[PDB]
Amino acid sequence: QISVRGLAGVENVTELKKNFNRHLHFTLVKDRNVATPRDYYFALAHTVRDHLVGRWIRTQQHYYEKDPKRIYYLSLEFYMGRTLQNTMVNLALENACDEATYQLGLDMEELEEIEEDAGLGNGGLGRLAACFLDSMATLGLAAYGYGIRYEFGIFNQKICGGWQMEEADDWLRYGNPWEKARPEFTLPVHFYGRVEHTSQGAKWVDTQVVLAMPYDTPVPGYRNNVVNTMRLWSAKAPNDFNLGYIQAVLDRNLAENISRVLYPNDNFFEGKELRLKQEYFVVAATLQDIIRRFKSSTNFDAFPDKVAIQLNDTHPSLAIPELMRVLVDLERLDWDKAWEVTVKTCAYTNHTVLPEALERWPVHLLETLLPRHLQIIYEINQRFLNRVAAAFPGDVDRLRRMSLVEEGAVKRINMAHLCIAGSHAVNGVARIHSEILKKTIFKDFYELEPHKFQNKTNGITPRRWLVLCNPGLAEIIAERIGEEYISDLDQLRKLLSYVDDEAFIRDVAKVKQENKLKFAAYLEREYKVHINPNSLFDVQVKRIHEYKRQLLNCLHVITLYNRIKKEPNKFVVPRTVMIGGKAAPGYHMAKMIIKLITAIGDVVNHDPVVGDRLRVIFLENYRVSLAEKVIPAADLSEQISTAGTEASGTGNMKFMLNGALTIGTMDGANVEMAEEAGEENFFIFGMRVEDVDRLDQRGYNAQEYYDRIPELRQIIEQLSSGFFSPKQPDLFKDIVNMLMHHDRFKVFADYEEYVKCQERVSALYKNPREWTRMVIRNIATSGKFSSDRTIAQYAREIWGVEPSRQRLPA
Amino acid sequence: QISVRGLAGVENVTELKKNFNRHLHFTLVKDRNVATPRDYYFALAHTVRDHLVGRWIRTQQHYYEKDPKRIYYLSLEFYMGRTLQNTMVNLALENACDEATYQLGLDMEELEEIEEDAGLGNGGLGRLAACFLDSMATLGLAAYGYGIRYEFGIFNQKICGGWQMEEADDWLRYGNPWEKARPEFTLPVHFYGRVEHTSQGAKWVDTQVVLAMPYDTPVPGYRNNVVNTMRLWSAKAPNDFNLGYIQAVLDRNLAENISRVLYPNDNFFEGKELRLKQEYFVVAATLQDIIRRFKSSTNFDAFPDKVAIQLNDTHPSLAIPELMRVLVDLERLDWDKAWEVTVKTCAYTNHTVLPEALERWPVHLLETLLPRHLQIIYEINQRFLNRVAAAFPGDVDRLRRMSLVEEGAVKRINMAHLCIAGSHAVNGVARIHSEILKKTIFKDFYELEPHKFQNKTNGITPRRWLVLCNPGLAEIIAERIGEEYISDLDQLRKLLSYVDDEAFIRDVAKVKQENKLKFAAYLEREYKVHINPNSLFDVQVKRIHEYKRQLLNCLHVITLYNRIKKEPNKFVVPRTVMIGGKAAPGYHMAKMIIKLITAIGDVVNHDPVVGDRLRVIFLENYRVSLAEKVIPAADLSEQISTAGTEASGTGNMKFMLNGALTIGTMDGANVEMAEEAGEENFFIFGMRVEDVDRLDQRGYNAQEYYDRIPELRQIIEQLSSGFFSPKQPDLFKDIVNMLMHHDRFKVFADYEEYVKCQERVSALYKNPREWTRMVIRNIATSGKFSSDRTIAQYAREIWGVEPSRQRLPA
Ligand SMILES: OC[C@H]1O[C@@H](c2ncc(-c3ccc4ccccc4c3)[nH]2)[C@H](O)[C@@H](O)[C@@H]1O
Ligand SMILES: OC[C@H]1O[C@@H](c2ncc(-c3ccc4ccccc4c3)[nH]2)[C@H](O)[C@@H](O)[C@@H]1O
Ligand SMILES: *Cc1c(COP(=O)(O)O)cnc(C)c1O
Ligand SMILES: *Cc1c(COP(=O)(O)O)cnc(C)c1O
Repeated sequence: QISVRGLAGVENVTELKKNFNRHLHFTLVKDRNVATPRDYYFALAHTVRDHLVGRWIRTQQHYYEKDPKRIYYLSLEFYMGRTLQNTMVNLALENACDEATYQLGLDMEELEEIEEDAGLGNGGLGRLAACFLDSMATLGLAAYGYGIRYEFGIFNQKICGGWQMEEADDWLRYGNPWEKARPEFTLPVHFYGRVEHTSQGAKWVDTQVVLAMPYDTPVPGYRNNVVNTMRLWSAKAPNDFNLGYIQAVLDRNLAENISRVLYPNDNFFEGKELRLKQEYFVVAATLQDIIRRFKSSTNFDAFPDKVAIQLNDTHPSLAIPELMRVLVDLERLDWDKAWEVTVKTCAYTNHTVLPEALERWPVHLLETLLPRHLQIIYEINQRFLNRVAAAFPGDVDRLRRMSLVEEGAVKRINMAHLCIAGSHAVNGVARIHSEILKKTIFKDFYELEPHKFQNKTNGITPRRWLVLCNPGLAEIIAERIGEEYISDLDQLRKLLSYVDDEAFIRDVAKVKQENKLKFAAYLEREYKVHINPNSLFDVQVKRIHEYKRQLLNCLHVITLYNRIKKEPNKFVVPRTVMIGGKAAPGYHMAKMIIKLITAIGDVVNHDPVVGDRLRVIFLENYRVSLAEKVIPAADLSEQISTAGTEASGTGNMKFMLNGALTIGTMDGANVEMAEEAGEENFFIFGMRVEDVDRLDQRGYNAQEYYDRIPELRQIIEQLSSGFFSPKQPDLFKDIVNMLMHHDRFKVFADYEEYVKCQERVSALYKNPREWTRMVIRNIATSGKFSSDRTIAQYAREIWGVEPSRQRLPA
Repeated sequence: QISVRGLAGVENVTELKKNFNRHLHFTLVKDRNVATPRDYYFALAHTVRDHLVGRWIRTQQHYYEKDPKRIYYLSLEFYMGRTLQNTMVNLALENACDEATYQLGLDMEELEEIEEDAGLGNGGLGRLAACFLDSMATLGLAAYGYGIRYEFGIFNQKICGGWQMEEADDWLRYGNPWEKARPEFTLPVHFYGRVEHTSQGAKWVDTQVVLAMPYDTPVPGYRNNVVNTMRLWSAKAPNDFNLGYIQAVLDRNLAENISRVLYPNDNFFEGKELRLKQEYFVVAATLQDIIRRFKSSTNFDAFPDKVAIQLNDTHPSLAIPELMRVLVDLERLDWDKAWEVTVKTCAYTNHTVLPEALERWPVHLLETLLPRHLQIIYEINQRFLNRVAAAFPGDVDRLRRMSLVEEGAVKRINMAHLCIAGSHAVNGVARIHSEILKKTIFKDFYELEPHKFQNKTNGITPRRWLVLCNPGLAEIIAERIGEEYISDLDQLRKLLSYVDDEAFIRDVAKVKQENKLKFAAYLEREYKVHINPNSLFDVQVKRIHEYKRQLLNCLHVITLYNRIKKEPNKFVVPRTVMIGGKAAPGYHMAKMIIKLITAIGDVVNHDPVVGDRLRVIFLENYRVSLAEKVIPAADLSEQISTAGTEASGTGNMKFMLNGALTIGTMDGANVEMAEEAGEENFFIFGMRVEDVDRLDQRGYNAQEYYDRIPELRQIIEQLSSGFFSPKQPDLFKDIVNMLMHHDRFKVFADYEEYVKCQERVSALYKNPREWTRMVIRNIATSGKFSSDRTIAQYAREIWGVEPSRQRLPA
């Protein structure tokens, strides 16, 4: 139907049709008379998977022969979403599969909606790892993603009586056709035990053993016939485990719980033993695999020439002392040489400066679970602090600040400090964030070793986040500038020569309108809600958090409502305000914010005086598959975190690529997006980082803003008095108390500038032609935010390997 | 190579070769350069499985159209063993697969040894269900086996220092290619809760829900293109189960433990809550499936015309009150009509008279777990006892004896009494056993309802237990009488015309010798043990139990040893005595017997004076796959249970079919085997049932036998004094104390007659021609013991359906 979806040749369609029928019969054991849509989905997935196999085997054989430097991306999270459409896109099979299923009497889009998201992450950090895997394959890098195969991913969110309820995400119930179990490559992982010191070194003995069984998932590059691997470990008890008899077998669950569930906290550290077990499990199993592959390529001097390990935050930080343990205790390298190898192999990416998100593990947990690792960490610390002392003699406070061991009531290990000491490179994820690291939390480290610190601004894959989710936009672009931009997104700059082209303006606007109609329909059918498709679609989708300031959005919505009620017969630009995101189950304030948003909806959406001028919708169960629907439909992207708190953001980039304008603070990558597009084509408001620092030095007093801004006082009085909760008038007192007396994120300080900036948005939306011209200027300068650009920078500046667009033969 | 293995046509071999390679590539994601024997096994299994699919779909569609009466065989145990060879045999693919793999450079026998046994049973009762499924398919019955898919089957037995150790049987680790998950047909099962009485009947409310997810396994008939289904249920937690957050997800294991492990007790009842949950789980899920299929065929009067439910012992006895519950509480049938339907639908097979094996559930467990069921059972009991009272007025002790409720310290429900009340037919499993039921434990029931009581003597499938395990024997038979006997085993009677044929005598003896050499080699390679292949192979393989009297065998072995030591230079017929079997993990005496057998081996096998005249081997990890190796190699089959204790036995029948002579008591089916072959062709010894009864009336005094039999006194003194345990002299005191003071099974009473009968065996073995002529007379009269004969009798006399040998079209 559309060009970018590839060719539908007769021979190819014929072959797909017969393989579909073959799988339905032999694989699924069904005939057409009793087959359901689910069976049809599975038959199509198996048919598409068959096309990955030859490329997968040949890619991995190619790495074996050529022996390139291998890149290992370690993460506790991979937020993959659905795989079927992505696979078709990357192998150029979408139009052929569409035609094949059409001829069989099936709608392929209907079949696509049956697939479960692979939800093995919380949000941005997990989704970054997934875009990175897509880019590494597209750039021909010999790359492996290593993680945990959680039985249960991020919970499914239900809203009941306006409140979040959680349900287990049993994503594997119907089977996962994309993974291949590899029980033959199962490896042992050790826990507990004790250290014995002998004549020939330390020995870690009396341990409990858990097995790590790998499942491999293919990761296709974009039309280059490269298929890399994501290897996810599953925990298994050994067969003699605990071996009355029945209890012993049932107690195998204690070992197997390690891979049962994803911790569901975004940007929040919870120091639980089970989480520490998960972190060591992935690290221990992965490093054995790395070393095996390296020996099957004595001379560990070449290890850093053949291996790069990238740590996605500190969560796999135990890779550093585990590598030292293997090299020292098992391979019998001297300490200094092992440390040299480790440092040159490891690199660390930091994704946050929020104190509560930083990993600081109690010494007593490490002492019990990983006694040899604690010893190694102590030794790392002593050697590091001897370097600090030599560089900064007499500076005793620096020694305390830089230590990997934090003193106090309970001693803890600072994992970020460990990562910096043991990595040859440390990066932040946007320019402003990387600057903050050098000026604030990692200042002392930067002074000691300035050469270690880098920036790598984040990106997103334009396969999933344009071609897959917005084929209509992708097509009208390819009509003008060809298809090369899909793997070289900087080519979107050529669209600037169309900003005055009347045909292009019309088409860009038509595609948004079509996306908005489709989304409005999806709402009605799947959630029985009726939105005005001519209204401005104002969207804030992301995890619920105080720092992301969904609360500031709420204050604006209430302001708009109150202004309408004051002057009902005055014209205002109609808005549909959509907010979605999951709250961590234990995060009380985030749960209260969800309830506030639905309560505002309950009042606003049923007030006859408002009509269809203002609607507020809470989008339930926000996840990767829902992002693919709502992002192409958005007009306005809300990116309104307190300056200094969002390390980068990536949702921001997805909206930019899909034809929404951004209202935002100068935070994370928003700064670079405004720089690329031009500040005139961005709706920037609020305190900069320097202004936040100034307020903090003076002392933030929320009462001042309440006292001076009548519209803000009205809202707080409505909240406190029970206007949005008539049957429970004190329901939102926690929210009010926080706003007035202990708001770390300064919601009131940005309120006036936010409201005024939102008026400017509404004014521009009244002029469709000029709205759309600004959109074209955003889409055209979105090229920098391709994760292909990001990964090429890691490759050249950290990993020491050259990217390639050259195709392997099929 | 051999005719009974079918044809190897070029087209067929060509197609198998290309499907093997296809599966290795696309299914396994391997190439030949890194593929291991395991991968090659899996590629062959998938190739063979593809041939089942069309036949499976067409068989089930045929039942849907024709709507025959359906037979549901409910069991907690299905001891299936390996599936690959059986499937090839039944589809006539063995020679073609042999040729195909030969041409690919592989040995198919090597590939066969990689497959795990499906060990979902303890021994005879579970293996009976498996032979029955094979016969039902071969006879064209519309039959379904329903059970539990245990994650862990019967434990793997290791012998360490002469003692049994248990290891979990993680049979699913590498995947099971023979099953198909059917998550779409998942059904809810209820537990706990309470009963509410309303205007319109009882309601069972406030229950906990566990889901039952079915996995289907095909069951091919022998060369008739029929493929029936074995449906096994797996327990799953609902997604809102227990829904801090992490604990709630981890606690899902509480629900899922129901299907985790097989209780490993043979002929012993253990009244544990988890076992009761397993029994209700299989019953509740199965009956919903039965009723669904019946409605998709209001009028439950036709239910018994369209459904037969066979209860494999009392373990699925809750089917009776569950069916009443559904009919009364849910379908709103009046009690009397529901009871009529239930009785006509259900039939019960009893497999034991041992008191400790009989299920008697505490009322307090049922009251908590299954409150509505207890109420229904009370009501069944009251109505039944009103019938007894009308039939036998004033006989108050009969009312107490017949009650389903047993009074005492703790009240219990007698499940056998429940089954008799609620079944239109009750059978034992061999003629002597069925007679004992009517004379002893079920006498009162037989007096009330004589028409209910039947016999169905057990059998074994001659596909697995001749053609598969002993192709050499199968071939030399088919040369003389053709191939029809494989599905009509009574045709073996034609072999009586060859008992004087010198060529046949030679061939029968050659095949045994070849089987013995092969087994002797298997021992050496897999267990480094060196046995004399010219010796008499004297074999007792079966679960370890006091009633089976492995101890009596031990006394004979020690007698033979002592007699050799007394007269070293006298000639005796060389013997290899092999004993194998698993002990239940909590059965202390059975564990002590294993240790005794290995301790006797330690002394005997290293005494230079004995040489290779006597060897004693304990065969580790006895299971279906090992039975298939050792049974064709045996000369003498030991079937020596105390008369009245082995309900039937089935190992006995396997040995008879495979050319061993039997030494045995007149117990279970041994009686009928002697009757078929002629008493002159059987080595019968010992007390009959009547003699055991006489001794019990007088009082069994073991001391009498000790006092009168010097050879027996010598053995006991050796045991007591530490002759077989020099470093722990009192090691076997428990065994001695039991033998002397509390032997329920009268080991000493049968000792003299056993030893004398064993002398007659040795005398006949010295004459190879006459040995072999007696063997031919056994093989020739083994026809009655085909499970095809058994199932035809159930079909005609219990289920009301006619068997068929007519082939469905392929
Ligand atoms: O670089 C990708 C994204 O990483 C997010 C991110 N940083 C830290 C986390 C995090 C995620 C999961 C945890 C789990 C346990 C403990 C701490 C944890 C921290 N997540 C940032 O908020 C985005 O601005 C950024 O765009
Ligand atoms: O009919 C097949 C075989 O059934 C065996 C058998 N009877 C009862 C059992 C049993 C098996 C498993 C349990 C588990 C729990 C409670 C009781 C349990 C009872 N097993 C008999 O011993 C054989 O003589 C007979 O050949
Ligand atoms: C991109 C994405 C995120 C990150 O969004 P931010 O606005 O950068 O926090 C979170 N969740 C999902 C499902 C995403 O696709
Ligand atoms: C046949 C069989 C049994 C039953 O043997 P008996 O001698 O009748 O107790 C037990 N276990 C296995 C593995 C079998 O094949």
